[PDB]
Amino acid sequence: WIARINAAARMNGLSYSKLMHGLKLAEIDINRKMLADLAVNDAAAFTALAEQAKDALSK
Amino acid sequence: SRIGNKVVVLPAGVEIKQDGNNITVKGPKGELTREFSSDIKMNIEGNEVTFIRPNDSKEMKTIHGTTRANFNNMVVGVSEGFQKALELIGVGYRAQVQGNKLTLNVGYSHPVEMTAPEGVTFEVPANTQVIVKGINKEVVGELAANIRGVRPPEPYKGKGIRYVGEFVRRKEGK
Amino acid sequence: MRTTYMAKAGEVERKWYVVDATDVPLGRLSAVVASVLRGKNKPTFTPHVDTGDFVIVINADKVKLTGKKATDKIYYRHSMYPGGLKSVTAGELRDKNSRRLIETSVKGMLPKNTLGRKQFTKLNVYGGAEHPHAAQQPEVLDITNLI
Amino acid sequence: KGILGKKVGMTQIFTESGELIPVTVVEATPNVVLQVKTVETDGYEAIQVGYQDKREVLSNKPAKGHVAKANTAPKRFIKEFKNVELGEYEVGKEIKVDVFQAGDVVDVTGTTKGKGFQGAIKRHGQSRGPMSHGSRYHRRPGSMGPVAPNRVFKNKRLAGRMGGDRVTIQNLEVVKVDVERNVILIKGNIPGAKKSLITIKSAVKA
Amino acid sequence: MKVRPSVKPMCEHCKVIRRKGRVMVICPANPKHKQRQG
RNA sequence: CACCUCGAUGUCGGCUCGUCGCAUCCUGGGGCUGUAGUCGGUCCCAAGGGUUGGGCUGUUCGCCCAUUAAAGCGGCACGCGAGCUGGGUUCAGAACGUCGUGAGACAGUUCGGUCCCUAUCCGUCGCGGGCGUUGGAAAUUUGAGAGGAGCUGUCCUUAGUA
RNA sequence: UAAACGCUGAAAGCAUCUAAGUGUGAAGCCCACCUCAAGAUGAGAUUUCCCAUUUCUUUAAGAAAGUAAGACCCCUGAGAG
Ligand SMILES: [K+]
Ligand SMILES: [K+]
Ligand SMILES: [K+]
Ligand SMILES: [K+]
Ligand SMILES: [K+]
Ligand SMILES: [K+]
Ligand SMILES: [K+]
Ligand SMILES: [K+]
Ligand SMILES: [K+]
Ligand SMILES: [Mg+2]
Ligand SMILES: [Mg+2]
Ligand SMILES: [Mg+2]
Ligand SMILES: [Mg+2]
Ligand SMILES: [Mg+2]
Ligand SMILES: [Mg+2]
Ligand SMILES: [Mg+2]
Ligand SMILES: [Mg+2]
Ligand SMILES: [Mg+2]
Ligand SMILES: [Mg+2]
Ligand SMILES: [Mg+2]
Ligand SMILES: [Zn+2]
Repeated sequence: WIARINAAARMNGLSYSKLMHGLKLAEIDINRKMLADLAVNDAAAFTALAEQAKDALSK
Repeated sequence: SRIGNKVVVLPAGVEIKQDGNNITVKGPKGELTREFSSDIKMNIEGNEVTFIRPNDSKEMKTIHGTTRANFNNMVVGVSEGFQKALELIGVGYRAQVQGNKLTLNVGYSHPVEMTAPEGVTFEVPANTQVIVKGINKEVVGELAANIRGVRPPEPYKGKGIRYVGEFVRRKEGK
Repeated sequence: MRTTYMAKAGEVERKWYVVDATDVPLGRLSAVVASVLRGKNKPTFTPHVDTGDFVIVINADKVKLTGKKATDKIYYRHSMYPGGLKSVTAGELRDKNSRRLIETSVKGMLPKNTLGRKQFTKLNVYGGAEHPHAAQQPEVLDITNLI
Repeated sequence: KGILGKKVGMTQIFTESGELIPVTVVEATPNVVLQVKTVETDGYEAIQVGYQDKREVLSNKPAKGHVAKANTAPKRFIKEFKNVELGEYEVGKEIKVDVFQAGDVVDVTGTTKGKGFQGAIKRHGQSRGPMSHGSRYHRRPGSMGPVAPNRVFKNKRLAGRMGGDRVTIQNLEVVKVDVERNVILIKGNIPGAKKSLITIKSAVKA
Repeated sequence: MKVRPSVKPMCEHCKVIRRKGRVMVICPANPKHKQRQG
C-alpha cells in the first residue's frame, strides 16, 4: 500500500511522506489500505485527498 | 607580481579573432588557435589585451595565469616564432637536413631520421649545430626534446646532443 | 476483506519512454530507469507481476562519470577458468560499448529473479541520439527533477 | 589469395641443387565463386567458394538453387574466403591452382585425423607413472587438484575423443604448381586424412 | 631516485613538490637527492 | 590458546597433475651510483613465459659433481594416498648400548614387517537425445564470450669502432 | 599504460612533467596469431528450396490428416567410431 500510495502521490506532485504528513495535519484518518484502493480505482478521489493534504502543508 | 594580471600587447600587425572559446591569432609567421578557459575574461584594446578572473579562488588564480601565458606565447610565436638550439658534441657526431628530414649520425650503428611537421623547420647551420624553428612553443619544445633524447648528454666526456648552453654536469670517470 | 487490487499480466498498458543520458550521472540515470522498468511509478504496481514501462536510453556515450570513475571504476568478470579474471575500466566501456555500461548498471539495480530479468529485457540503450523504435511512439521522459 | 583442394597424399621432390624435400600433394579442381558477400547485404566482405563437383542425386533442390547463380554443378564443399578483393571476383568465376606461384608462402587448414577416445598420456602428452617398484599408477591423468576448492578447476585435462579438430599450419611453401593436373605441392605435411578437405591461403604472417 | 616514506631536502637546492598526488624532492644540483614518497 | 573433528578429518618424503601470491631467480622497462668500457651494486615498474641432470642420504634441508639466461620464494589440509608409492614414522619378532632386582623401557640404535572400497550426487574431460530459437527446410556465416600461445642461448656484422 | 622521462605552463613575476593542455615509454594490459563459439532464451545474419491443401469444430495463435521442400528408419561402409 505504501508503494502504491507513493506512486499516486508522485503523479499528483507530492511525495508519500509529504502526503501522509499533510493528511495528518488535515485530520484525515483514512488508512493506507483505503488510500491505495482509491489510488488504483478512484483517481479523482485520491486527487481530492492530495489537494487537501497540500493545502494543510501550505498552512 | 602576477602573470595573469600582466597585460599583453600586440606587436607589429598581429591580429586576434574572438569566439566563445578557441581564440585565434594571426601575423607574419602564421596562425594559431587555443581553446582558452570560459571563466577568464579577455579584454581587448586597440593593441593591448588583458585577462580578468571572476574571483580570487585557487583555481581561478591558477587558470588565469595559465591562459595569460598561453596567449602571450601564441602572440610572440606569431610575431617572431620560437627556436630551440641544439649542439651535438662527439668525435664523428654530425647532423644534416634535406628539407623537413633531419639525419643524425651520433655513433649508433644506423643513422637516425627525424621528420618535422609542417609548422616546424630545421636549420642545421653547421654539421654539429641544429636549430628547431617554429611558431608553436609546445611543438618547438617537443621536437627539440625528441632530438635531444635521441642521444642525451653524458657526464663523463660531454658527448651527446645538448640544448645550446644548458649546464651538463661532468664526472671524472677514472 | 481481502480487496487489495492485484494486477494481471497483459491487462495493464506499458508505455514507451525515451531517456536522454547526456551529462547525467550513470548511477542516477540507472536508478530512475530501474524504478520505471519495475513500474514503481504507477499506482497499479504489483510486486509479483510485471507492470513497468519500456525505456529507451539515448546518447549513452555521453553518460556522466564523476570523479575518476572514468579511469578508476573497474568492471570485473571471471570466465570460471583458473586465473580467468578480466577487467575493463568504466571509461573504456563508455567509449567502445556504452550499451553494456548502462545495461550493467541497470542490471545491478533490478531484482535478481525471473521477473527482474524479464523487466530488464524491456530496456534499450543506444549510444547516439537516434533509436529504431519510432514505431512504438515513445514519449520523452524528463528526469532532471528525478535525479 | 586462397583455394580449396583435396589432400591426395604425401611424396617427395628433388629441387634444384639436388636437395630432397617432402611434399604434400593437394588436388584442387577449379573452384567456383558461388556468392559474393558485401557490407551492404551481409555486413562483411567475403566470397563463397564451392569445390568438388557433386552428383545430382546427392544434392537438394535448395543446394541446386543456390549454385544456380554460379551456373555450375552441385559442389560438395563450400567455404568463405575473407580479406580478398571483391572487385576481382564475381559469381560464376573460377579459381585455379595457378593462383599460387612456386615459392609462395601459404597457410594450410585441415581437419586433423580422428584418434577416437584416447587417454591423457597420448591426448595431452602427460607423463606416465613408474612401471615397477610396486607402482600401480601407469597411464592415469594425475591429481585432479588441491583439496580447498572442494571441486576440480576447469581445464583439468583428461581422457576423451582426440583429433578431428580444425588445425592450421602456417608458413608452408608452395614447392610446385601443376595446372594441367590441378595439383599443388606444398613442402612438409598438412593436417587431415587423404581425400579430406584442405584450405590453402596466402600466409597472413607475411 | 630514492623511493622512501620520508622525503626531505638535503641541500638548500632541494625543492619539495607534489606530482600526481605523490610527494617528490627534486634537486637541480645533486641528482642523488632526487626523492619520491613511496 | 584448546574453538571443529577421538560412533576416525591418514600422518613425512617422493611420483602424477598442476593452480595461485609477488616480498622477481632469468628475460623486459627505468632511476641513482664510490655508473670510464665490460662487468656491476641498489632501488623502482613488471607474474607473460621460463626457472635441470646427477652422487650421498627415507629424507625436507644440505654438501658435492656438471650444466643453465635463470637454476626464485611461498600458499593451496606443511595442495594432491576412494590418484600411486611406502623408503621413514610405528604394532606384534629379534638383537646391540643404556636404564631397572624384575616384568620391561628409551635418555638411543639395527634387521623384518597385510596401504581395503564396483563413483549415487556435485565437480572435471569427452559424446548423444529432447525442446527452444514463432511457417517448414538445405547450406554458408558475424562474433557477445571463452580457451590456446606467450621462453630463451650462441655466433657473424656494425667494430677491435665508442 | 606502469615505473621513468619530458614539452608548454601558472598557482607562487622565479622555479615547476600537472592544475588545464600535450607527448615518449615494458616480455606486462587491449588488439594482433591460433581454436571453440547465437541455448549470446539478447537464441543474430545472408543465399537457396517448398506453397497457402483437405475434414471438423469456432472465431479457436482451434483440432487432425494427407502431403510439398527435406529428413530419417533400414541396408553397404570408413577418412569416423
Ligand atoms: K580424532
Ligand atoms: K607451487
Ligand atoms: K640498474
Ligand atoms: K612473470
Ligand atoms: K637420490
Ligand atoms: K593409500
Ligand atoms: K577423500
Ligand atoms: K552432493
Ligand atoms: K540460432
Ligand atoms: Mg619423466
Ligand atoms: Mg565452493
Ligand atoms: Mg632516512
Ligand atoms: Mg575454556
Ligand atoms: Mg561419522
Ligand atoms: Mg613489485
Ligand atoms: Mg652408483
Ligand atoms: Mg600435505
Ligand atoms: Mg584424497
Ligand atoms: Mg643390570
Ligand atoms: Mg624377508
Ligand atoms: Zn639537493
